[PDB]
Amino acid sequence: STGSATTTPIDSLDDAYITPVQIGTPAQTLNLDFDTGSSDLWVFSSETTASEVDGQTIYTPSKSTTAKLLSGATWSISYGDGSSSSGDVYTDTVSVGGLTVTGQAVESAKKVSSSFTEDSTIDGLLGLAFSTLNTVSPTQQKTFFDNAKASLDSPVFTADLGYHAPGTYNFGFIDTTAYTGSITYTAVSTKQGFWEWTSTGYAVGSGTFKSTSIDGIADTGTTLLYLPATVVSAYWAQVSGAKSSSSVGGYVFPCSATLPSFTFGVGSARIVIPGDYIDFGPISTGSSSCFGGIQSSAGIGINIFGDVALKAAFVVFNGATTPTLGFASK
Repeated sequence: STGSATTTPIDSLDDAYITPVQIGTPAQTLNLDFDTGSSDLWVFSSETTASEVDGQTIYTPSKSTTAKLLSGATWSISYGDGSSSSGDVYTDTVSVGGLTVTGQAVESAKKVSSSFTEDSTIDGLLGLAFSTLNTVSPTQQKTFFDNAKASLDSPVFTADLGYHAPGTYNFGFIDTTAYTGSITYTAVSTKQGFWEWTSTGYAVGSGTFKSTSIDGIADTGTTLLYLPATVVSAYWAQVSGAKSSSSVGGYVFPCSATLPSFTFGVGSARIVIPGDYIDFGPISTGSSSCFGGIQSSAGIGINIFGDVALKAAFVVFNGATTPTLGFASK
């Protein structure tokens, strides 16, 4: 089997991407944030504290003839941005772009933190990291990909995120029309539960490539590119007036600037992030100070190849017995 679904930016800045997902019988369609940096499929629901729902579409298990309470199971998760959610668990039929999993754990939120409430466009998350990170207790549950894998034509999914435009998540096949050149594959460590790999270096604009190992994660659920302070300083030093602002919480730059590109290495291959991808607009409405899309990972404890990086590439998440990651230009 295969599946193919379009993923759409939630706003004009590509702060996140939503993909429609069918849950239950008859189908209830929710727009979920596909997140290769976590492993829980959770939704706003009829059980979510009413004051914490503000415009989201909810899953109502009592209206699904295939929903079953997973008795005794609970879940609770906290994300790198400080947000969180928790609740109980149902199993139900879940379909993405024509690909159907029966008996998928659907984690129903009883509580969500303010940032989820305040974002009316995201109805929940669909985790695509390794199932060892799933938070369901006392019986850990499998991700949608893990459950689908054996049925797929090939044990892969691909992320093709757009810049200020829709893109595609495919399951079970590689669309050879969706990228240019060849796909370069690189080793993955699953020891922390993430799609963790090592970039071979970087360049700033038309500058020379610096060969240096940068361990990090491929994370579709993080907006920006978070790299070591040395790398980030070298980038922003090429933008007149750019500076790190403690008050704002990162590098800012004059909105009048034209930003240089940023290149990262995948083996002997190179992915180029155009400068415009690195512009996240005014820090506050009407400001002439703009927020940078490349930020320091210092004090995160891990480097994160988030959407800024991933949307410059066609990315293969290869869930074969030994997982790997593939990157192509597009």
